[PDB]
Amino acid sequence: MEMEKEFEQIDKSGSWAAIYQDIRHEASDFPSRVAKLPKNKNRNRYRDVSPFDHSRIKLHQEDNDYINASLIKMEEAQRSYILTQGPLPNTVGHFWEMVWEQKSRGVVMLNRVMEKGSLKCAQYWPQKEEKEMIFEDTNLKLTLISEDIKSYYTVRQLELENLTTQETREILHFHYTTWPDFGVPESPASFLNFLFKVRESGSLSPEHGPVVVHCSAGIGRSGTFCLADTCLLLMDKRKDPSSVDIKKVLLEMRKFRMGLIQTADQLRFSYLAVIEGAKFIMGD
Ligand SMILES: c1csc(-c2ncc[nH]2)c1
Repeated sequence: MEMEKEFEQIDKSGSWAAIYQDIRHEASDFPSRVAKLPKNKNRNRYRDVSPFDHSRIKLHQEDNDYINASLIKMEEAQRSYILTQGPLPNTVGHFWEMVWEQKSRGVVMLNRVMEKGSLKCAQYWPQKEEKEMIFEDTNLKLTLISEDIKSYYTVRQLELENLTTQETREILHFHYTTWPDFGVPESPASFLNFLFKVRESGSLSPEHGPVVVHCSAGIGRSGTFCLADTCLLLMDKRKDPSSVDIKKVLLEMRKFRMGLIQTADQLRFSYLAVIEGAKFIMGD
């Protein structure tokens, strides 16, 4: 079925939970043996969220190459994404090592450091220009260059230096600051505006490594971001845009990381975002 009328048909029939459970039942199951080794227990935030072995990102290190991060490679859309958990106190150096080694331009952060009165990820970037961060375990230096605070999101320019080689690179940090502590946003308009700002920066383009996107676990909000981006790109590429099937795209993405889209409310929000976004693209 088309999307917008399938949407109304699920609303009127109140069957979002059943649609979402079908997706959960059909989703791929692949091994995640490296994630479960005892030496990696303090590298995982949640015991039930792990990268599959076949798609995990490997650190270029001979001691321990593990990070909780996955490469989502979308063949028809010609887009790739790295989805990862919010960094832990003992993985901030690994996080920036990955950014460096994978040649990423942008980092997309969809959570606040504290939500619901608990810490959801480490403070992994510097908050003042004159107070830079040094990660001694991976030999990197990170400096805040500029910060632009808007009503729904903040953009930061960061400099990452590999202290071994003295090479430097500019990284863009796109921080969506207004996702509510409970539920999903009432309108997708600010989330779509944010997605378009990431696109306009070059951070999603083929001349760079894959964008790094995270929330707390790296499957829920993060899944919503890449699902909406990929669906909109396919609708631009194909002769028949109504042939884009959001459930099939989601199942394709779940071949690369488990658990993408965590609730039926997040599924409904993803439909809403793609529907509204397809009108603004045109050509409107
Ligand atoms: C959650 C999982 S591991 C962890 C941690 N590591 C160090 C401090 N807190 C928090």
